[PDB]
Amino acid sequence: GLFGAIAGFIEGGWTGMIDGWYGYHHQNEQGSGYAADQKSTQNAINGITNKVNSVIEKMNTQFTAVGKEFNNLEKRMENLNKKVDDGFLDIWTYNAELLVLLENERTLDFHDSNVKNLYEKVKIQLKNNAKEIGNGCFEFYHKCDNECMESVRNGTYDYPKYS
Amino acid sequence: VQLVESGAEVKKPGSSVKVSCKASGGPFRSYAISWVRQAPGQGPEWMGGIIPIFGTTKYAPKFQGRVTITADDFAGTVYMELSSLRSEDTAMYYCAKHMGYQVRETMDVWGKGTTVTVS
Amino acid sequence: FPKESSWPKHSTTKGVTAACSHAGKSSFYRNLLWLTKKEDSYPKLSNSYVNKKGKEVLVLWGVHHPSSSKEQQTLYQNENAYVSVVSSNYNRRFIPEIAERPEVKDQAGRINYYWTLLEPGDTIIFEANGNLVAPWYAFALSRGFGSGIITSNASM
Amino acid sequence: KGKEVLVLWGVHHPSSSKEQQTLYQNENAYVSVVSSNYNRRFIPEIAERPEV
Ligand SMILES: *[C@@H]1O[C@H](CO)[C@@H](O[C@@H]2O[C@H](CO)[C@@H](O[C@@H]3O[C@H](CO)[C@@H](O)[C@H](O)[C@@H]3O)[C@H](O)[C@H]2NC(C)=O)[C@H](O)[C@H]1NC(C)=O
Ligand SMILES: *[C@@H]1O[C@H](CO)[C@@H](O[C@@H]2O[C@H](CO)[C@@H](O)[C@H](O)[C@H]2NC(C)=O)[C@H](O)[C@H]1NC(C)=O
Repeated sequence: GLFGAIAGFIEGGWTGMIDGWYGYHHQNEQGSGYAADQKSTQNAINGITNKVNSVIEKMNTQFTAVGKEFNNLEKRMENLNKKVDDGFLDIWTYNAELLVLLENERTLDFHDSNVKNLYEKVKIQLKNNAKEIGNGCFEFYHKCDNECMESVRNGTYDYPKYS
Repeated sequence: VQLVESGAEVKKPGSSVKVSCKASGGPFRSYAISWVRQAPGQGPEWMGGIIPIFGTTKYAPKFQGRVTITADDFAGTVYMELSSLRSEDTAMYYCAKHMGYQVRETMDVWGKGTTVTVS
Repeated sequence: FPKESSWPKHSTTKGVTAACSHAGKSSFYRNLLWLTKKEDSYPKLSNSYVNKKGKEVLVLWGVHHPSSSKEQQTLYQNENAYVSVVSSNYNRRFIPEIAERPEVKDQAGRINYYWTLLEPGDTIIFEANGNLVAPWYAFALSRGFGSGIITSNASM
Repeated sequence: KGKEVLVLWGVHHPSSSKEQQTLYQNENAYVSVVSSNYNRRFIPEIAERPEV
């Protein structure tokens, strides 16, 4: 991707995280576990449904359209009718295919951007009381219990208290 | 948004029933949808709900083997099917919004109601 | 134009052909009527109709071109004949063309078919000395968008 | 005139032979309009139509 997070420095997905698109996996003395991030997933869902609804709305319903008849001395008008029908069909086929092809790439870049933003948000919080390992992973220097974990996954991690 | 259920139905025991729910706005939604039951003279009862994109469905432990909830997405409709009707599945059925994409305890928009009688 | 009371001086049931065969005997169309001389006489024709149905009316008729002058003599008794069809926005005079043509379905003559639309409150008049196939049934139409004519071999 | 010229005319179809006699005195009449790329002959049709 353009942002280098999905299939980048984080090289795989989690099949054990079932309730969201992006999230955390933690590990301390109490135990382990996954947990989704709700704000990022909610924003992404809003954006994606908006995009799908706009795509649906820009194409209007097609009403009754049946062919005509001509005799042996009206070949020019028959050819003009065929020309018009074929041209409009070709134009709309091109439009639909191009729209889908171009929207798919932007949709795939959106999720990469969201994952990168989440990683940076956590990294600026921990700054000094944690070591960056490389796979999207942080190893604490002090002892981080469940209150510490839940404060990290909230944005209100208190840097001075843990030096 | 506005939620509109289907019409009122009367059946006899041993059969099944299928109610529907239609929401205004764009066909695709970013909130979960739940179904609530209320018998005459008692408090409401949560039956089950559905999630917008992941497609997960949740049911109450009482209504485990009978209820089936489905969606249409492109139409904007949600369907609920209840099987093996007893004489106790005679109540008012409501369709409820949820706010977010998860089936939490906060339903902020309700429909109007639909009576299903069994006899 | 009712069949039983509109044509007292012409023959109403002799106009059958073998190019229109039903159940093995000669026949003809059902919504039209092929008139023919009665005892060596084809008096001049004059008929009119006023649209009082409050809707558009579709009228259809035909003109017959025989193959020889003998055929014309035995069919209509007049050698020089004409047809005049006159409406408030339609107007035409027809004269038969008597010639011999390559046979199609055993026939060396021809018949031409015409149609017109009448507006509410309007009149239509037919006049003829021969060669006219008069209408019998007409249609009062009701318009509506969202229809069409499709060609399909699929089952119903 | 050195330009294109638009010309217009008309042909009258009476209702009876008496009207034709009192208007033009001839029973069998014709009109011929002839140009370099236009050519037509007209003959009256004498019949009775609904009044407008
Ligand atoms: C209605 O449609 C049917 C079916 O097309 C017409 O019947 C067919 O008419 C043609 C034209 O005359 C017949 O072809 C000829 O048949 C004779 C008799 O064998 C043959 O000698 C000729 O060489 C020529 O092939 C055809 O046989 C006849 N039947 C079928 C089954 O095709 C019919 O005439 C139409 N009109 C009416 C009023 O029924
Ligand atoms: C998680 O973060 C939110 C966002 O700041 C915290 O919400 C605040 O909660 C306190 C009470 O604990 C309120 O006085 C503030 O008004 C809240 N802020 C906002 C913006 O609503 C929340 O407390 C945090 N959770 C924990 C467990 O600390």
